[PDB]
Amino acid sequence: AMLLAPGDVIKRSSEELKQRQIQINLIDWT
Amino acid sequence: AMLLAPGDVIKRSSEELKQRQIQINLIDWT
Amino acid sequence: IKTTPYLEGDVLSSDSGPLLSVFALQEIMQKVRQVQAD
Amino acid sequence: SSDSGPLLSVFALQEIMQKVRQVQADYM
Amino acid sequence: YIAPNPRISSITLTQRITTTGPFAILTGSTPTAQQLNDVRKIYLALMFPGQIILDLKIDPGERMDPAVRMVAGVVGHLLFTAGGRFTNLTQNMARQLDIALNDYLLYMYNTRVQVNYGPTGEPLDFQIGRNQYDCNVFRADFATGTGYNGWATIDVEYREPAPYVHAQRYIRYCGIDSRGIGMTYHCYNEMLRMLVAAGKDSEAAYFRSMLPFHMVRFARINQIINEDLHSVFSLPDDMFNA
Amino acid sequence: LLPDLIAGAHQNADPVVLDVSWISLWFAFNRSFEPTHRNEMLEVAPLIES
Amino acid sequence: WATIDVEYREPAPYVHAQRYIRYCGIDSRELINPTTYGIGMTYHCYNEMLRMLVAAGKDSEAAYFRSMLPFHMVRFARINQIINEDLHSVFSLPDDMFNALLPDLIAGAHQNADPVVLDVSWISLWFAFNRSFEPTHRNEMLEVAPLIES
Amino acid sequence: YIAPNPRISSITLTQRITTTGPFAILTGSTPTAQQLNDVRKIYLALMFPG
Amino acid sequence: VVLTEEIARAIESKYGTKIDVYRDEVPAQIIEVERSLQKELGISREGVAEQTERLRDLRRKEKSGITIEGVMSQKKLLSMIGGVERKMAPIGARESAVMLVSNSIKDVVRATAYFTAPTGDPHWKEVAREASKKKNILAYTSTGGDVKTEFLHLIDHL
Amino acid sequence: VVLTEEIARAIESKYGTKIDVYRDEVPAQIIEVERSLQKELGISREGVAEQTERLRDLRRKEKSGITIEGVMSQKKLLSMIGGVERKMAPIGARESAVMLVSNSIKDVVRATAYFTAPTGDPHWKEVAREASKKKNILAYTSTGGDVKTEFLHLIDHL
Repeated sequence: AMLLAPGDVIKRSSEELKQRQIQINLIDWT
Repeated sequence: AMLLAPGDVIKRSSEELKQRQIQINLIDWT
Repeated sequence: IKTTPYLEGDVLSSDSGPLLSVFALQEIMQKVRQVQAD
Repeated sequence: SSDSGPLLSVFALQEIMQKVRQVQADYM
Repeated sequence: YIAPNPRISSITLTQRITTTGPFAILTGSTPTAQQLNDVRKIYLALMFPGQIILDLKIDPGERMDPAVRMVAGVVGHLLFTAGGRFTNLTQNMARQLDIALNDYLLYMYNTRVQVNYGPTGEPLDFQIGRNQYDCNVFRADFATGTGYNGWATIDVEYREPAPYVHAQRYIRYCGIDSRGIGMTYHCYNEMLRMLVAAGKDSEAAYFRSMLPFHMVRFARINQIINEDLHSVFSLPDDMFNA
Repeated sequence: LLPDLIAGAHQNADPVVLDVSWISLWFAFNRSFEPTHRNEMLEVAPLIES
Repeated sequence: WATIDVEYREPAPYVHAQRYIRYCGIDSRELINPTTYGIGMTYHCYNEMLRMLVAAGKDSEAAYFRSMLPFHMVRFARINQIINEDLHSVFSLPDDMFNALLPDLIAGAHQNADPVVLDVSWISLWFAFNRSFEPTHRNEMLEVAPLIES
Repeated sequence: YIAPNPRISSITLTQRITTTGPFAILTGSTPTAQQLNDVRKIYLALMFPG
Repeated sequence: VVLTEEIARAIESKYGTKIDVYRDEVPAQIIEVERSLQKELGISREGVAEQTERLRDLRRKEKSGITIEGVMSQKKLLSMIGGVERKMAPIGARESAVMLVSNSIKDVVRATAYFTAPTGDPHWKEVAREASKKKNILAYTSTGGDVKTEFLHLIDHL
Repeated sequence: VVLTEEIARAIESKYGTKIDVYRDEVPAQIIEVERSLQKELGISREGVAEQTERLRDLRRKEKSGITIEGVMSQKKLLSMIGGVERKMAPIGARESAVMLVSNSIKDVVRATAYFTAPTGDPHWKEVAREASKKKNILAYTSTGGDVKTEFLHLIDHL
């Protein structure tokens, strides 16, 4: 399964996701 | 079972009664 | 009495929407249109 | 302390009714 | 459309998703307009048993976690009725629900138990549990309806001559009447027997607690058919039986 | 009663459960009941149920 | 070692391939989840491997293997699942030739269609055990195939 | 193609003091395309054992 | 640090105390094992021999001109280490059943679930709409408060 | 005092001698046990390490500048403690089959026995008459001399 989450919470919790070794695709809106 | 005893001997042996953990009701007659 | 909330795209809402009879009419009519639709 | 039949019956019935009211908390 | 317990959707998600599992993953989800429309479609199908039949919306573009189909197969057995004197499902839909429940009963993620399969590859053709208890009954059969709410329970009866002389029947769901607290029925009791034999005590307690909501909802639906819908346009009794 | 509990689905009058705490078990062991005297209504009951 | 890998369950739809395959004694029907499976059970040959190594007194490799086990189990579990589910096709090699493969090799002279050999390096085996395949989603041309072979 | 959890990977840091172990040859290198082709066709043989 | 990896592995197998091995760095404190605790831990005679050669090398070092003390009991060793392990700890195949979480719009065709919360994203309205357009989708929502804990708990459970 | 609770509980098992354990209070006298009495009693090999490490801690304390002496034989230890126990001492459910002994006037309806003796109570005549009016009662009397020992004997035996 795949999940869609907002970019702000991805940016805030990206350390946990990279600690868990999950794949992330992101677009930063500047 | 229960027992009735005179107040003077209860007052004299109340230390043994509390050492043996018995219940007492007493009326001091002044 | 209000219905329990159901999410609308990104924000929760609790609207009852169209009446059940109207919904049944439209569903049956659309289904029979699909049946004839060729 | 001490205990007795009538008071204990009232007791246990009170908690049974409390539990049944907790059951009917789902009963709208 | 009302939840069994109001306002439970707005409490925090960590409270609602208590543990891990298919049912735990499924709980915490919220529906949208598509599922609302499909739910009212289901309810209309329940309100009209003799004219509305249901089947799945299957497309090649589907992709989702198997747990949702799994739970649907688990719960459609209690929700729908088949066999007896009236049916609400197609053979294909009953077959799909049955194979989904087969998948659930073979799904094991906490504890590994013994399994004893049968001669064929049919769904539910096996014996489970420390005591050998047969799950092959819930395989769909329209002759009696073993796997649904028509299993060994009366559903239609007659009380007094109706004002409309072609609609004498009274249609009662789960054998109860409006004119009930804590009462159960055969299909639900045997579903709980299956679940306690499977040792899935989480959803055993879940369904055991969820009984009254099911019973009151089905009583309300029963009332709607037996009271409001009595008109000249109701289906004749012989055609309903045939 | 016991086969019904191990079967998991009751057909007749079910038993009743109640809630207790952790320290209640140690207190239950360290206290003990002792009957003082028999019930006042013990002797006359058969008339009531008859 | 000390296990059976061939079973004839039922009259399967493809009558020319009515056979079932299971590696390491893992049944295909019991679908699993990678987060909770592969821990707490071991199979036969691995059991003799670990007992032999701990008898020999080597311990770093023993700890490494007993820790790495769930990766092995999830890999061959998915392998059993995909070899029993997805690859079932009319082009699958039939039961007669499958039975005759091993006696043909032990006889040393082929008379019908022989197998094919490929060459690999030493480090490839370690990389093979350190990696594992994982199916994302089923093939696009999967369901329509019977029309093509018909 | 998925990689295992790296909690086991501390064994190569233990190998610094325990240098005598021939296991894993202190692997810290990315394999080459021919090695990937080799392991791919190994796993193809695993797919088709016969 | 301790004199030998043999003692290190013995105490690791008995509890899991990760005590380092001496490699001639600094004038630090050195802990060694004598007959009673050797008999307790059950080392082969080779390791006890090795510890003996190491101790005699240290005595030679101190005569040629670093502090060494030995522990007598298991209770004293436990109090000296200051740590007891919790056992258990199995490592699984992967951390979560969800391999990927994203925010792009191209992957809405392949996406399977989405969680919503008030966010400052220019395309959140869009992507939420085209994700909700699916007939069978797994949607979750926030209920205020700390949404990070909710998201982490949800992504652990899923 | 002795250096450990282990030895105290061991000699509690052997005879039942309640002996305290030193906790750094005063420069007191300390007993210690060597190989002979250790082999006699059969303490586990773990406790020898604790006792010897306590002895070498006292050695360090002495070198830092309290009295310690050892017992060699069982007979010497028996003379050392100066007491031998009486083995088993079972305890019943309660001290006496009589739970309550009172004097109040309202309890004569529920009372079941009474002892009499010449007493200076204003209501002794009344309570004695009321207790004697019952159809089946247990009455005891004094015969002069010591009343306290008789009453104590009666209350233990009844």
